[PDB]
Amino acid sequence: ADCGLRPLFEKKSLEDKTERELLESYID
Amino acid sequence: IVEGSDAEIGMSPWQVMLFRKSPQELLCGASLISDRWVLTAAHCLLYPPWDKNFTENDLLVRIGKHSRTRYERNIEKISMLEKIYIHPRYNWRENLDRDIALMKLKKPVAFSDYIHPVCLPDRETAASLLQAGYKGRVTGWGNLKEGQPSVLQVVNLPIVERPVCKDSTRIRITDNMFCAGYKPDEGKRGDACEGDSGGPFVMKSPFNNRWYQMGIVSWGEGCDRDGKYGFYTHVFRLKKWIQKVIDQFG
Amino acid sequence: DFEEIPEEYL
Ligand SMILES: C[C@@H](C(=O)N1CCOCC1)N1CC[C@H](NS(=O)(=O)/C=C/c2ccc(Cl)s2)C1=O
Ligand SMILES: [Ca+2]
Ligand code: NA
Repeated sequence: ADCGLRPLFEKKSLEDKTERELLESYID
Repeated sequence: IVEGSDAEIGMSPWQVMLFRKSPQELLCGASLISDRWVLTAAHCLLYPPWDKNFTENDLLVRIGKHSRTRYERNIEKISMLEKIYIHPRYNWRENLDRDIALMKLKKPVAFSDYIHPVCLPDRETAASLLQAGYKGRVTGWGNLKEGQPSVLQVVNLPIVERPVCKDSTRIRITDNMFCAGYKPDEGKRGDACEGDSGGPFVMKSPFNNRWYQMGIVSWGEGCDRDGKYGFYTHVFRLKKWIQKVIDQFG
Repeated sequence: DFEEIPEEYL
């Protein structure tokens, strides 16, 4: 239910060093 | 992981280490999907051609880890296994078709900054995210070359088109597999490797910001070889079996 | 290589 949300990232709205690369690849 | 980098603290809180009691050694990756259940590749537990047939008791799972070898006091939780379930139609005889297994833990593990479950996709998330070009993320403590890492490694790789996957190998590819990796000279490389098996291939939904486990690290003809790709168990295609086992024995 | 884990786990 609270799956896939990381306490040290998503829960405190921080981003890891390379997650932007993944999002950038989701073009459509 | 070949050509990856050091994972950040808490970057992958569903990463589970599959650890043998004796001799003490890392067996495989696995991933945490609830407080009682851990997912992994079936071949990590059962592979007769190599006399691999592990029983609950031969094993432990270490959750919340970062360092490969250290006992990370107050950080990691180590659990005993209540029961192992292997996909009834896992094809170890041929091509590791349906390379998947569930592990029920004796007790629930407590969540923390370092231990948190990953989501499993539904039909919509699969369709929407499993497309050639889209990148996913693989993590593990397996070989760095075809020694071993001090810390959890991470690599992001793009999903590859089905025909290119088929054309890279003599092995019969099924609908329960997908491959990922860069093509030769794209200017980037990277791959999973021995020891990474059973670990998760994850993608972050841009619709709800949640991480979803799309694949399980399954096999490859070498590690980070040019013109070769890693193969992953297609998690959503095997979801009816996952839900089945969980609804029956949980 | 591997650091001894508490014996309660074994
Ligand atoms: C073909 C396959 C196989 O038949 N297996 C897997 C191991 O367990 C027995 C059956 N296999 C045998 C050896 C090989 N391991 S390896 O060359 O270290 C590259 C591991 C991986 C690279 C990319 C992914 Cl994904 S994973 C591998 O994956
Ligand atoms: Ca072929
Ligand atoms: Na490659």
